[PDB]
Amino acid sequence: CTGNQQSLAHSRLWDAVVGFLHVFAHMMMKLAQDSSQIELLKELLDLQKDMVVMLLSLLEGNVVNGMIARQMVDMLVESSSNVEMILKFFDMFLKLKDIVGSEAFQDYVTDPRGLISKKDFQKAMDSQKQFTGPEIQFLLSCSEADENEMINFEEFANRFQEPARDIGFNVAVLLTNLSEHVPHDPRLRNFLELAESILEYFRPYLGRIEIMGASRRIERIYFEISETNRAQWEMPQVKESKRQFIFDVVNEGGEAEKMELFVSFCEDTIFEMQIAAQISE
Amino acid sequence: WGELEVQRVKFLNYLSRNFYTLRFLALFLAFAINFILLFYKVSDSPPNMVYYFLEESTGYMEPALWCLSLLHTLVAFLCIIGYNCLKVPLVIFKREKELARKLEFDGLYITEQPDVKGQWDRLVLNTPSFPSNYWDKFVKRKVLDKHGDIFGRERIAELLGMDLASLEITAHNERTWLMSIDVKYQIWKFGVIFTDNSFLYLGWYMVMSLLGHYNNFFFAAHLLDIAMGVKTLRTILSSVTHNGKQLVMTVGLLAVVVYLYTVVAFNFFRKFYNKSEDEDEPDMKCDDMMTCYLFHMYVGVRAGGGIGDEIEDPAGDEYELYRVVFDITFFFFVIVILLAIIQGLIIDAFGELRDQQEQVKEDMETKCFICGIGSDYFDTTPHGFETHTLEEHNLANYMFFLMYLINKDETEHTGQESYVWKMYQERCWDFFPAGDCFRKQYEDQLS
Amino acid sequence: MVMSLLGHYNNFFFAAHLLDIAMGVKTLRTILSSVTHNGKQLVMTVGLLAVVVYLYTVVAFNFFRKFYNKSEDEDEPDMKCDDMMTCYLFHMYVGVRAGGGIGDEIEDPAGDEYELYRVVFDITFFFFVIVILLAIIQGLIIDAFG
Amino acid sequence: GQWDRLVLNTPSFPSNYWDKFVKRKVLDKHGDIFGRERIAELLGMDLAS
Ligand SMILES: Nc1ncnc2c1ncn2[C@@H]1O[C@H](COP(=O)(O)OP(=O)(O)OP(=O)(O)O)[C@@H](O)[C@H]1O
Ligand SMILES: CNC(=O)c1cc(Cl)cc(C)c1NC(=O)c1cc(Br)nn1-c1ncccc1Cl
Ligand SMILES: Cn1c(=O)c2c(ncn2C)n(C)c1=O
Ligand SMILES: [Ca+2]
Ligand SMILES: [Zn+2]
Repeated sequence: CTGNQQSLAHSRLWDAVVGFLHVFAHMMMKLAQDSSQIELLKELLDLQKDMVVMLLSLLEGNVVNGMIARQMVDMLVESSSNVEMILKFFDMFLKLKDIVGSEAFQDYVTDPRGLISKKDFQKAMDSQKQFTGPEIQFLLSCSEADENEMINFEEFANRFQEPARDIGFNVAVLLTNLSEHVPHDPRLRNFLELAESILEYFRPYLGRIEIMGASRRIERIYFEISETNRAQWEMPQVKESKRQFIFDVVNEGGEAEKMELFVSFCEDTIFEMQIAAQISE
Repeated sequence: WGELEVQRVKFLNYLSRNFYTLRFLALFLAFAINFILLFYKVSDSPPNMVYYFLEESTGYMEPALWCLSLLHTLVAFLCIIGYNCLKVPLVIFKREKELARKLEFDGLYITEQPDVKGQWDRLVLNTPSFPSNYWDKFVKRKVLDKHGDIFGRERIAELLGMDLASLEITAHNERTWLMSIDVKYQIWKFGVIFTDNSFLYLGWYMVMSLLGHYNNFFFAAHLLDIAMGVKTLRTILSSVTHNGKQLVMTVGLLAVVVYLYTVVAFNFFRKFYNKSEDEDEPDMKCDDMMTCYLFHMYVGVRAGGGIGDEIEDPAGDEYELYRVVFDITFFFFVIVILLAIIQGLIIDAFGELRDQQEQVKEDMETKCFICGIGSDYFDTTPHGFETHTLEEHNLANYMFFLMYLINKDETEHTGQESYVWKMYQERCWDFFPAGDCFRKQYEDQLS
Repeated sequence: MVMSLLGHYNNFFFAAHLLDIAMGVKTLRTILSSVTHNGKQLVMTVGLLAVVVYLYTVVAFNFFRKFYNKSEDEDEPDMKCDDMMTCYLFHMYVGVRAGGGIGDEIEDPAGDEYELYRVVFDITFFFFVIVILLAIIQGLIIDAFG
Repeated sequence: GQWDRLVLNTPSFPSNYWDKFVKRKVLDKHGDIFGRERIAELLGMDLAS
């Protein structure tokens, strides 16, 4: 409907969403400093999950130079301070599992029990140039102190991955949707360099597909690929049916019936991974 | 009975994940029993003719061949039960997918009537375990709500085998394992598995391996698996049947020319045909015509230089010029032309079949399989076709769109995803781009 | 260099340096490189020709063994189809070289015993190994050379 | 790939090459993301400091 999207664009929804982005950016750095405040922070991460899909459903059927995308980005540069705090939030807590996954920082700890002290891990993360000075005392203030000798890097890593998987995916989808729709913008080019890690981490999970409908206009459709679907896609029993299906279409298959054969190839592969998921150990 | 059942599904699942490993050992042991078979010997002496094995400084080879033959018949039988575990749910799924859309859309068994595949499929509509290996199970209520007003609905319900159609629909709205099995469905499902060409090849493989214990020389035909195993030597074997209609008439033409060459030789050149070099015992082959026609098609098409190589020279004055013209026009027709027609028919059939396997790879590497623009348009930017393949138009993302639409709810769809979902279930493919993909319509307004 | 120094041991070892004409000029190198350009497809056809001829020797070993006798002397009989490794070496040496099948080197089937089985046996052997499979191999190099 | 490991630790690596400051190109490029003492021991740079 073109009628509601111009009505929401001409209303005062933007100062509402700016103010909702302000209260979300400050509470998630306030509620991250305690372990009894986990229930409120998951309920908030599901709430900003609901707004960005509301923001993505506003951008449907958007022309490559339309006013909805430009009033979306000036809302983002009217509100630069808090959305940089939401993308710095999603960066420092996603980088740490790549940081704690290094061979150096597991070699810096020698405790058999695994409870590392606070001063040794602070000087370790200060040796790497990926994290900054005020960042690390924010991350140790967010961690469990436990007499300043037990940070437990394993539980602090997987704590905010599962509640922040869906929202960290969709703010990555909101940035890639607005970038390839309106190009040649420096302030959006400011936004992708500030959130590079949540795009490259979710690139094999994001699929971009285009359909053609609604008065002959092509649109780009964004969806999610789970880890189980792509792991069964790259197995030799699946690609051998893929190698013969490509052969029997361009050689003897028709022109109009080739997409009818493609969907018949697609539904067969949903089943042959379903009989494979049944026979998996 | 519960512990023996889970031990059965543990053995069937352990075997099916090693289906490629099991046939690798089935072919390695197939080549192993025919390598050792090369050392057989016949003798009049005991170890009538006997078949005894000969080996130098080894006496373990005869208990080995008795051990590998029982090991090959065992591993062949596990391969049959493995193919009867893994791919036979796949081969039913493509047939009850094609028929259930043949029943509901164009009406194959309700408005028209038919092929042996059309009448064999009549045994599966009246079983209640029709949709048991299919994702759609409400297919019979699709077609009764579609074609239940134009005809008598009691007749289409008796055609579709819907038990208590006026009572099960009201029951669904408001609210001895072998004896529970359907006997009409399993005789139907065991009928189409026998139609499958791979299983009759796998059934030929098992029935000859069990025949190999009767005579161990029967293990020879399993080394023809190399013709069907690799795709390289299968195009040589499939080229005979690719142009098999044109070949059987040329050998039919070569049969009637040689038979027309024997009748002229039977009436005028019969005193020449004599292969016997002994004067007292004369063997004139051109005395019965069925004897002589067998003689022409056995030496005449094999000699390479005509029929006159096996016959005496025409130095005598009687029929000296008739015969010297007779052999030349026989050599010119059956060997120079018609035998070069046949090798001229298979090798270009072998040549063209490999040319279509290479052009499938080349046109795939050039065109996009989804939209109708070649790789010459995407040459304006470097790595543009790989960006058009991996990111934008990838065949794996089109399935990944589909199974994402299966798992999520209908009330969770957006407008773009609910539009392609309604266009897919009525089976229309106008949502595909087919000639324009973000670089033809917005080409001036993106830089 | 290592064969030129080996040429002082035996002066007949200087023969292999005249294969330099195959690699020197680019004209005769495409003839030698055409064997390895399609060398994967050739080694399976000679692998296919090996198992067809071995399947043709096993049928000849069990039913047509009294026919195979190259000796023209009656008192000293040499029946080649008595050991199978002897006979399989005999088929791949004369059968792929004769051009007209295996029946050129064997006695004629004028006897009534197996008169129609043998006359069909040689024809389908001549049709497969020489007319097709040996024309497959020369059909594989010359277009690779082409 | 594994035979070429015997040439990084010699000081006569760039001796037949126009570029000879290649080891300081890659230490200024990848000397902050990893331990620089390990990449200097990998590159055979004698007395890198
Ligand atoms: N959706 C598509 N539209 C058009 N062409 C496509 C599409 N998907 C793939 N292709 C083309 O066909 C090729 C298919 O490659 P395929 O996966 O069959 O083998 P491959 O690329 O050799 O695999 P790998 O190198 O990963 O082993 C692509 O490289 C591309 O050239
Ligand atoms: C086409 N014949 C078969 O299907 C086949 C069927 C049965 Cl019952 C047994 C074997 C050994 C078969 N032969 C192969 O299965 C096979 C032959 C060759 Br040559 N290669 N090959 C193979 N291909 C892929 C994975 C593993 C293997 Cl072993
Ligand atoms: C489970 N499932 C399928 O397996 C399926 C399908 N359409 C095709 N297939 C294969 N739908 C709608 C479905 O719910
Ligand atoms: Ca919805
Ligand atoms: Zn495309």
